[PDB]
This record gives sequence, structure tokens and C-alpha cells, in this order.
Amino acid sequence: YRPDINQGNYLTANDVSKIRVGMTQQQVAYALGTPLMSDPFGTNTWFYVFRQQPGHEGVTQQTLTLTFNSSGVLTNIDNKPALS
Amino acid sequence: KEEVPDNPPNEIYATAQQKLQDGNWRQAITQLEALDNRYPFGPYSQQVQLDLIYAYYKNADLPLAQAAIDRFIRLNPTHPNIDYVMYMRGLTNMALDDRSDRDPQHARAAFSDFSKLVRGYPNSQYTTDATKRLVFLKDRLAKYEYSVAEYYTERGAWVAVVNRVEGMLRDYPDTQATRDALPLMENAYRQMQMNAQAEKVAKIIAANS
Amino acid sequence: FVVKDIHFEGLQRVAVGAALLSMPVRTGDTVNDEDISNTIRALFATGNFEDVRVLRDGDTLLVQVKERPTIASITFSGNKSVKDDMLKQNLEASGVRVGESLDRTTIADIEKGLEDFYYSVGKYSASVKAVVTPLPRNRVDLKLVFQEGVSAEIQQINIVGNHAFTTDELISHFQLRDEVPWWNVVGDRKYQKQKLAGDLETLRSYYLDRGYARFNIDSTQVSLTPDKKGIYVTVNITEGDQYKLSGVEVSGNLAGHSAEIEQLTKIEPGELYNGTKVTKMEDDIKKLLGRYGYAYPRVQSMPEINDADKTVKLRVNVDAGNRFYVRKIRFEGNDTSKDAVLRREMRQMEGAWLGSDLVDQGKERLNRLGFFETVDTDTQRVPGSPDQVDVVYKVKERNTGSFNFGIGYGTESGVSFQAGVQQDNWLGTGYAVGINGTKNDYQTYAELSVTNPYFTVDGVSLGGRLFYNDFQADDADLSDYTNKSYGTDVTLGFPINEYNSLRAGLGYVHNSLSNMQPQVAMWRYLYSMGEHPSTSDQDNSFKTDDFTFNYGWTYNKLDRGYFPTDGSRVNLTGKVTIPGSDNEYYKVTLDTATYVPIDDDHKWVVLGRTRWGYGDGLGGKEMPFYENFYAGGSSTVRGFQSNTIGPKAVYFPHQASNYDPDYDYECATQDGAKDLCKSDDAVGGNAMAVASLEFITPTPFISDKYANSVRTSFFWDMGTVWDTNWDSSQYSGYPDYSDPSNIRMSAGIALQWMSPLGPLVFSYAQPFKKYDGDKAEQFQFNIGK
Amino acid sequence: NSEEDVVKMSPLPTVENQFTPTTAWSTSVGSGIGNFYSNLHPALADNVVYAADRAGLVKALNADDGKEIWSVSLAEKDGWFSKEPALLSGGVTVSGGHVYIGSEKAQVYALNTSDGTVAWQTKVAGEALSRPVVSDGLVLIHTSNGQLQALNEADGAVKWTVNLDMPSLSLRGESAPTTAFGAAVVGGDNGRVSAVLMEQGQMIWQQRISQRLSDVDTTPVVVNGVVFALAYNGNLTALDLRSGQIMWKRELGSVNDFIVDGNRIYLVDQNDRVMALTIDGGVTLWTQSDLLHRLLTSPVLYNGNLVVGDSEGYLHWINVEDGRFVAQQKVDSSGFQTEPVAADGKLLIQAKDGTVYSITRW
Amino acid sequence: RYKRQVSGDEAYLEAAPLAELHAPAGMILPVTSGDYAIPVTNGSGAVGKALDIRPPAQ
Amino acid sequence: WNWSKSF
Repeated sequence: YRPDINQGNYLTANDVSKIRVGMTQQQVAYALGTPLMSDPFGTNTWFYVFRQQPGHEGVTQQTLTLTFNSSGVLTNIDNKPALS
Repeated sequence: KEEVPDNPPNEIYATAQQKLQDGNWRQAITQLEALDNRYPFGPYSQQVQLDLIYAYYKNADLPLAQAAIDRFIRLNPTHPNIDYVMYMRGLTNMALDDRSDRDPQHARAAFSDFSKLVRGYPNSQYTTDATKRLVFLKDRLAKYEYSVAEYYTERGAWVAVVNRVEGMLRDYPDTQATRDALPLMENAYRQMQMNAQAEKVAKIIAANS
Repeated sequence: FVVKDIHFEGLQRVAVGAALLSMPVRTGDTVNDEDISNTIRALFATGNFEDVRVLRDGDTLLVQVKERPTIASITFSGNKSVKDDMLKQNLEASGVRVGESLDRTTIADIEKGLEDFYYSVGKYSASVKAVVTPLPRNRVDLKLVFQEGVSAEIQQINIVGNHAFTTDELISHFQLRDEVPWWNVVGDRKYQKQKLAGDLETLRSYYLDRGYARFNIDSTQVSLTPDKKGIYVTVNITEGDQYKLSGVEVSGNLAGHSAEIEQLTKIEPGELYNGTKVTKMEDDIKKLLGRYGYAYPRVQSMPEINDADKTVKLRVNVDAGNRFYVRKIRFEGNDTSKDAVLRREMRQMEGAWLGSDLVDQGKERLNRLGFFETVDTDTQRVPGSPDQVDVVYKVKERNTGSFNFGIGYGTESGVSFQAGVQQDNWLGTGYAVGINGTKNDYQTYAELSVTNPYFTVDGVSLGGRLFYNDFQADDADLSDYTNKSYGTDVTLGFPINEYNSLRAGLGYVHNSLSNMQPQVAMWRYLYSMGEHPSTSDQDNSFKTDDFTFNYGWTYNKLDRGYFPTDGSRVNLTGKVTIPGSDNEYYKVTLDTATYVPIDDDHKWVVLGRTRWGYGDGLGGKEMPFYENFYAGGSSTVRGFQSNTIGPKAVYFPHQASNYDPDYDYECATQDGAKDLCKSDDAVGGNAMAVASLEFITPTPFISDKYANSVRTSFFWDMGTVWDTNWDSSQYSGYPDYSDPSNIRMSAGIALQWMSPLGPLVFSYAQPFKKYDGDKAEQFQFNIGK
Repeated sequence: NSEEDVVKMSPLPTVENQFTPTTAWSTSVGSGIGNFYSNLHPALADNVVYAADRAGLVKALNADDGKEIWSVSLAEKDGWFSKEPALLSGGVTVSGGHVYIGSEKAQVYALNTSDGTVAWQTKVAGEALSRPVVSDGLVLIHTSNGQLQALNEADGAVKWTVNLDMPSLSLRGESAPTTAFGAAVVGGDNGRVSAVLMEQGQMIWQQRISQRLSDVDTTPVVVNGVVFALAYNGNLTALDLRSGQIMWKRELGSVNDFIVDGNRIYLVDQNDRVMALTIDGGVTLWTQSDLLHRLLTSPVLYNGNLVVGDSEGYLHWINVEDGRFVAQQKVDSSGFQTEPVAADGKLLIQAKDGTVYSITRW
Repeated sequence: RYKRQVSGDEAYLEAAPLAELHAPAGMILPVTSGDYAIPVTNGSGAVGKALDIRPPAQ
Repeated sequence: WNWSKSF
């Protein structure tokens, strides 16, 4: 009855494999893009969320949390492909 | 149709001043428009411009007051009594605002004007009221953002919610709507299964209320 | 010449400092005639001086000047078809306005400028005259007298170079017009460049959608008459042979989606070229690539044509760009309406990737509400971000309130009056309140309505309605009974498919029945409801208070609302009385219409309509005789008198209210009546079945220039109505009205079009099958509201 | 709601008829041109009159009584029901046992004088709104697109074409060339008089005789190696037949044709001021402005007297020595729009409703 | 129209004062951007119909 | 006939 509800960044499953531990922010911005959300409470940590909810068919949410360091250098990746 | 004779300027101006004091503005507006057209370079045409700003303000002809203010500030940018004109600008924009879900651009304009006035001239008489108005306008803008976030919470959007609440915590942190909007960000962070941030939002909440 | 001082004579508005600044010469410099001329020309160019003279006195350089008189007012006299405010806007855009001066040599120039404006608005024989009134202190008023003249109208629209299609058939689809009858609403006879370009595009499309790929418009010619009251248009073209569509070939950065596309580029090899289909392919590919994130997926179509075999081969170039994300969505201009009213119509979500199709959908959805005159969009960027943007919708609000009156005529409802006051945006909230009223020969109706279109985010609504209805039957071709009813109703509406819509609600209704003629089909219900009235008198009253659960479903797929050509509409309505109410009954109705075309230009059509209905009681009771079904008229079965199909009344021997011979009475004791009494006045039935098969054709004798605005039809209608509770054993001599085999047929012709008085629909039918009592009314019509 | 005109139409003068005109006869044709602007007018050759209408009907009549010799239509009918008009707009031209007519559908017909059977028919560039001039075994046509074409007389084959420039907005009417010393002079809606050799179409010269303002020449004339041209909202001009050197001008314009007799140029302005200039310097001799805004027609010199029509239907015989109305007559109520025809001692004219009239005086 | 006849005359409303937002231990709030900020303009003027907005004689 | 008059 309702329209499609889309939120976040479109991850193509071929970009998330282009990112290794050691890349700065410009590189991940060229590969994946600029995210819509982050952690404003001090730390630098980006969240690429990919959420889609069509009409009365379910939700799909992929989460990619990238934890950087103080000098713009990737330090940890965390991928949740499906939501419980 | 409000026909005006060609009496000398003194008596026209004294009649104007004798109709404002009573509380009738539609009358003196005509006399001042005349004394402006008929003498666009008289000895007290500026005075007439100030009086026309006042009249157009208290008569609900606000766009004409905006025009008069812009003109007066262009032609006499160093007039001793220019604080009055900036105060009238802020007041005109506040009136055009006239209802927190509606367009706030007029409120932003009024905020900018009152900011100019209070930062430039703090020893004036038109400043304390300026701050008392700035507080109100800030709260109004925060309430607008809160209404938007509430809509996007009803819909099911959880990224717009956090983005807008962060924008509020950035621009309007010292208000009550903001204090009333952190739960929405918590619920959003929890619905997308990011609990490590909902815990932070709760840490913030429990430290204030 | 050395200058030791500078002096001016005539400076009134421009200060002495401004003059001394604008002058190349200053005090304490050598001067010659060249510098003096330069100063004079500078003063002239300042736009504030009319005559200048820089002479040399004994020692001083004396500057005489006659400032141009300051303009104190600009009057107008004779602007009938042009608003003073718009004219003043154009003027102050030209440069001249209040406060400035009057160049006494630009009179004819301003006159010709206004004359050019009039030439642009349609009038070519207009004459403008600028009178100049001087006033003291060097002031001047500028009066403008306008002789408007007579407008110029198109007398002809011609097309040369066409051989396959007649010019009239092409003009029929234009927005410009050369013929405008007094019995149709097809348009005005004025000229505008925008309409001309739109019509050229329409012609190009009409030709490209038929196989004429090489179509070319060589030129256009617009001409006037020496009297300048008539306009002539001419359009030369070159229609080349028809071309087929051999194949399609795609190539570009499809982004690995080369599989989901080749199913969109499938055709029947050997088809007729068409532009609509190509644009549809492009739009589909764009919608797909948007479904996959990309926001500006350029798509181009280049045809490679071969004249030897007359084969077209399309070449599609796809450039799927970059993904763009939305950070904000803003609305400016909503001083009354709230943000939620404009945001719940947006299909593009804030905080997600971008799609321009969704932005356009939101713009269109905002245009449909009716609360905004203009709606513009702007997708601004974000300082310091290559993948983020902010969308902006600028709007201009419109007044929503509406006083309304209306009149109409027709055979069924005689004269019909309508009147209402409506408000669509109550305090910028979306609520739609209204008070409406209608009055015809047999009923008054008055309703107060309220409704929130979004009781839930998805689009669910919640209505509300108070109503009063007075109903006289003798004025509707029925048996005599007056029903005065008042009640209320609420209902929710659920959209599920963009064409299907459910609805469900509750209602209360109080009915008072009076002035009732004794008859059997009425007592059958009265008795059921406990009453025991008398047969020899018609001072009978009956009050009921009923609660009802109402349900309904609607399906709409018609291509158009006016003069449709393909699709189907369907409506199911139902009602059931819940306990507590005095009456116990259920009722159901089903209406269906289906338009089927049999050509490609949609001029021959086959329409099929049906109307079914059934109702009955539950607790041994009967259905109310004021909820019955009625057939006959210009809506169900044509050729019959309205509400005459079906069962008739069987009266009782009964004295009348006030006897006065020369008036026809229905079996009164004062006329030799001693037993039951057949009649020809209808009462309705609890069951109804109606059908109509219609064949729509083009109007044969009216010009093809505007024969697309008139609809001609040949129809065959069938119908039956009957009562299931009529005991044919007790009442033997009188017919059996529980037999549905009594089908009533009719056949005839119908016309339908639009008039200034309002919509018009005429019908001549001839019933060949009809039974005892059915009254015929061949000619029918309705000039509606 | 009311309707007003900037310029107020002039009244009907009151005149004593020094001679009482008459109406020798009148025949009717079907529906005429109507409320459209057209050049379609009658003709005369060998005591027979060929006329036509706008739907496709053409008639021949005797120039003495009005008896119809033959009649023929040119509107193609797709059976007994459908019928599309021909939209005739070109002045009937007769020369050499043929009758040439033009159409708004870019079709030019050439019939025979005897039976009315099409000797040939030809497609052209655009709407043929001009009189199909005949000269040198050729037929000159001027189309609304700006293309001057030359068909042949006996066959119909387009021999050559010339592309004249056309502006955006113009008037409804095209100039009919005039042939002189093996060259055709013509004008266009651009404000230019142009000469072209008849054989191939080589442009000899082009001059601009003009002054959103428009200009249209509409059929110049030639006398003793001097061309005379006249524009709309422009200047009447005299030009050398061989170089285009303006010899003199005069600021006054008109689209309706004019006449040159002896040393006098009789013309009719766009404001309907009948004037008679001289031929050497453009000196005015008299004026007659008692007909301002009566929508006159092209004049004709009958028996030493100018004759002009009007939309109301009143025909005016006006003197030429001084400019006084010597007679006035009422003929038809529909109105006169096209030019008269004075030849062989006959004065024929045609109204909008098709009724051809022949005028005399007793 | 009728709405803009109320604010023009005298109407003056007082709102909820501004209270700073605290930062817990182990984190910090975002930056403020100082775009919408209110300095402290000392002095005790008049407010709400006690202020003379009548233009002076200059 | 149907006259609407947006107040």
C-alpha cells in the first residue's frame, strides 16, 4: 500500500571488496562515496548503511562500519550483511 | 480619494504628527507620500523616510517598509539613527513570519538582522528586545527541525532522523526541542541495529534530565 | 584656460559633490573647449539634465542646466484588456518609473514600446499617446492614452506537402483553432508562438508515430491582412515513405546490466517505426538504472535508415553516470501549509540515493492537490561534496475556498439546483471541509462533510458526513410516500494498487415516512415491523432509527475521464444493518463499465455496461420500500419513463384526503371501488439486473476538424427488476412480479458533447419489448452541471 | 463587453450623379471567396468571361448577356459523400486557348477555353497566391514561401525557380511579376524589388525601396525604361530598368495596385487616399480623403474616370482632373474585395458572394 | 492580513530560556558552528511595549 | 451551467 523506502548508501558488493586495511579517507571516498552518517561524538568512524524496504515485502539492511585512526587511515572493517 | 491640498510643508508635517499620536496611520501615510513626492530633496526628507517606515510597519504594509529600509540604508549608510532601521528590519521580518512547521526563512533573516544590530551596536535601546527576540527565533527554528524529524520518524526513515538531530545538536544545541529530540535519534540508531550509538545517546540524555 | 573655482546653476536634486565628482575637470586645472564638451556630454549622460550650457564668465566657469522634470505620477486611460499593474511593471522594467525624470525626447520611443507590447498581446492597430502635464518645482506627470483597437483572429490554418492525411484530420489535434462553433467548447481563435511550436511538435509526433521517419517541416509562414484583423498560417512539410524497424543495438557503459535490458529491447522484426515506443524504451531503461542507484543515466537513440529496403535500425547509447545522494529536502513558499502536507507527497526520501524520476513524481503529486499555482524544483549542490545535493521545491500558494452555484435541466430531475461552500486546506492541514446542497423536482439534499486524507502515513483517509434528505415520490413517477431523513456517516478509505480502493464505514440514519398510499407491497413490510395501520385512509406515519455498516470496493483503469476509449471501471457497494437497529436488512449493488477499442486511432469502440443489485431482510422481516431498486431512464434503460420498470402497485379501496372531481384518483371509495385495484405507477423491487451494449462511432456529417469533440453511439439496452417476496398464490388475478424473465429491451441512438451551458447528452430510443404498465419516453436529454 | 476600433470608419459621401450608372447584367457563382483575402478575380478574352470561386468551381459566360457556355469543378470527391475543396487563390489568367489558375494546395491548373478540360496540372513549392503571369512561352508564379517559379505553357514542367528571402511576419499577398525587354521584375515581402532573366533565372539586380515594421511591393509597373514600385508603410520609388538606381522617391505606401496614364500616376494609399502624382518627380496634383478607412480596392480607369469599390458594396466613379466624385452606385451587399476589370469597353467586377456584375452608363 | 495586524501592534511573548548541554565522561558533543549564536549585550533597556519605537527628530 | 467563485 506504501511506496519503497530507501535509505543510505548503495553498496554494489564489488566496492566493499576493493577496500583493504590501510586505505585513507580519500581512497574510500573515491571507491564507495561519501556517507550520510558518521560518529559526531568525538571519534572518527563512518557507517555505510544500505537499507531498502519495498511495499509490504520486507526490509534488507547491509551495514559496513569503518573504524579509522587519528590520521585518516583505515584500521577496522565490520560488515553485517543481514539484520537479525 | 484622500485628496491633499498644496499647503506648505510645515502644516502638512504637523498634521501628520497630529494623526500618528492619535492612532490613525492610513491618514498620515498619504501626507508623507505627498511631502516626499512634492519635495524629494526638502530639508527633512530623511525624517519623512523614518516616519514612513514606522507607518508602513504599524499599518501592515510590510513589503513597502522593506523597500524603504533597503533604500534608506543604501542612500544613508552612516546616518546616526541607522540602528532604528535595522531594528525595524528585524521587526518586519518577524511580522512576516507571523506555526512552527511553516517556512522559517523570514525567521532566519530576522535573526541575521538582529545579530548585525546587537554585534555592531550593543549600547543602544533597541538591543535588549533584540536578544529577547533572538531567543524566540532560535527556539522556533529548532521546533521546525523537530517537526521534520518527527515526520521522518513516523514514515520509517532512520538516516534523515539522525542527520537532522545532529544538525540540531550542531546549530541549535541550547534549546528544549533538541532535548526533546534525542530520543528520536536513539530510536533510529536502535532500529538500524546500531546500539553502540544508542548507548551514547542515552549517556547524553541521563546526564541532562 | 586655468580654473580657480567651479560654480553651478540649476543643481536641484544632484548634489554639488556628485557633479564635481562626475566632471573630468576640477578646480585648479587648465581647460579647453574639448574638456568643456566632455563635461557637457557627461552631464547629459547623467540622465538627470535636459539642456546643458558650460560657458565662461569673467573668471568663473558657469554651468547652466535645466534638470529634466522629476516624474511625479504616471496615469493610464484605456487599458481594458491590460491590467494597470502589469503595464506599470513593463514600464518600470523599461526604465521609466516614479522618482526619476522625463526625457522630453523619448516620448515616441515609449509610445512605440507600448505599441510593440500590444502587438505582442494580439492587437496590431493600437495607438498610444503620451500627454505631459507640467507642475511647479520642475515636476511633470505623464499620462498615457491607449486606443486598443480590435484583436486579430486566425482565419485559416493550411498545410501543404501532405498527401496521406487530410489537413482537417491534423488540425483536429491542434491547440490553435480556425473554427469555433457556438455549440461546442473547443478553444479560442487567438495566436501565440508557444501554441504554434506545440502544434508543430504535435504534427511531428503524429507523423513519426506512423512510420514517417524522414518527416521534415520545411518552414512556416505567418501572414496578416492589410486591415490587420485576420491571421493566416501556412506549414510546408515533406512526408517521406514509411519505414520499418528491423532491429535494435545497444552499446555503452551499461554497468553490467546488459541482461535486464535486452528484454526491454525486444520487438517483432518487421514492425512499423514509432517514436512513442522508442521514448518508452528509453524511459524504461532510465527507470531501471535509477532502480540501481544512478541518478542521471543519459540515453540517446540514433536511427540508421536504409531507403533501398526502407529499414530503420535503432542505435541506443547509454551513459550511466555517478550516484548522487540527498542530504536535505526544503520547501519555500509554504506560509500557510505545513511541511508535512508537502513532504508526505514526496516519493524521494531524504537521506538516500537520488532519482530524478522520483523528484518529478513529487512535483506532479504536489501539482495535483490544487493548493499551489506554481511548483518549481532546484537540485542545488553542497559546498565541499561531489556526491551530495539538496533538493528544493519552490511553491506559490493559491486560495482554496470556493463559493459555488449551479443550475441544470433534464427529463429525469426536471430543474436541478446546486450550491456549496468548500474549503480544501483548513488552516494549512489538508483537511477538506464543505457544506453542499442540491434541489430537484423530487428531493432536497444538504450535507456537511469533513475528511482527513492522511489518517495514516500510507495514505489512509477518514471521512465524516452529516446529511438531511427530503424525498417526495409522486414527483419521481412512483407511488406516493414522503420520506424525511437525517443522519451521519463515517468511513475509512484504503488504497492498495493505485487503481483499486477499498472503503469501510459506519452510519446512523433516522427516517420518517408520511403521506403513504395504501398498497400491498407496503403493508407486507409494515406488518413485518409489527405495525397494523388502516387501509381506508392515508394519514400514516412511521419512524425508524437504523445503524448500518457500509463497505465498498472500486476499480478504475480508464485511459481518460472524458470520452474514454479503453479500460474498465467497477464499483461494488454494500450495506448491512447491525443489531440494535429497528430494521434488519442487507443490500448490495455492482456497477460495471468496459470500453474496448477495435482500431488504432481509437474512433470505433465497443462499450459494455452492467448494473446488478440485490437486497433482503434477515429476521423474517422484509427490506424497506425506500431502499428499493429502480430502473428506466437515461442511465439504465433508455426509451422508458424514469423509475417505471418493474413491479406496479396494487392499491386498496380507500377514501382520499380531499375529493375534487376532474382529478384522477387511485381507487377511492367515492368512485365505486370495492376490491383491490391494479395500477401503472411503479414501486421498485428488491432485485435488479440491467445491461447495455453500445457501439461508439465517429460523427459522420460534422466536420473532421472538430468531430473528435462529439460522441455518437448506437445502443441496445436491457433490464429487469423484481420482488422476491410477492406471493403469487394469494393474489392470483394480478401478475407475478417475482418473475425475472420479464426482460425489457430498447434500442436507439445517442449523442454526447460539451456546451457552454454544460455537458449535453441526447438519446432517441424505441422499446420493442415492454409489458403492461411500462410507460415509454423516447426522447431524453440532460443539460447537466 | 464591448468592441471598439482605434480608427473610426468614414461615412458614405452624398453626391449628385452627373451620369446615372446602371447594371447591364449579373451572374452568380457559388459562394465566391467568402471572408478570405484572395486575388481571385474575373477575366475577359474574346467576348467571353471566365470566373471562379474558392471551392473549385469555374464558369465561362458571355460578355454581352451572361449566358453560361460551360462550367466545371475541380474539387476531388471520394465518392458521393466526401468532397475536399481546391482553395483557388490565383487570379484567373487567360492567354492562348488556356486558362491558368492557382490554388492554396500548391497546385496550378491550366484548362482549355472550349470545354473546361484540364490541359495540365502541376505541383509547386507553396501556396500560389499570385496572378499566373504569362510571357515568353512561360508561366510565372509567385508562392508564399518566397519562391518564384516558371512553368511552361503547353506541358507544365517547372523550368526554373528563384528563392527570395521571406521574413517571419508579413502580409497575405504576393507580387505578380511584370515582364519587359526579356526580364521579369518582381517584389517580395522583404522590401526588395528584384529582376531576373526569364531564360534561366539569373538575378540581374535587387534594390531595397523600404523606409515590427513590414514592407511588400505587390506588382510594380514599367514605362519607357523606368520601373515604378510601391511598398507598404514605405516609399513609392522610381528605378532605372537596368541598374536599380533610385531616381526619385516619395513617402507613401500601398499594397493595392496603381495605374499610370500619360504623365499621371493614380494610386490608392493604405489609408484609402486616392492620389494622382506626376511621373517625373512625384509631385501631387490632388487628393481625395473622403474615403478614409472604407477598405477600397485597386482602381480602374474606365472612360477617363477612376472606379473604386468598397467593403460596403458602393462603387465610386471619381474624376481625375480634380478628384471629385462624378457618380456613386450600390451594387451588392456582401462587399467588394478584389480588383475590377476594364477591357473591350466592358467593366466587370466580382463580389465576395461570387456575383459577377457588368456595369454601363446611360 | 488579519494575522499581521497582531504582531504589528504590541504582541510580545517570552520563551523558555536557553540551557547549555552537558557532555558525559568518556565522550564529547559535536561542534557548534557558531552560526546561530547569542552574545551577551549588557545593559538594562526596555522590552515589550515599554520601548519607544517612535522615530526621533532627526 | 456551473459558476465557481474562489473567495
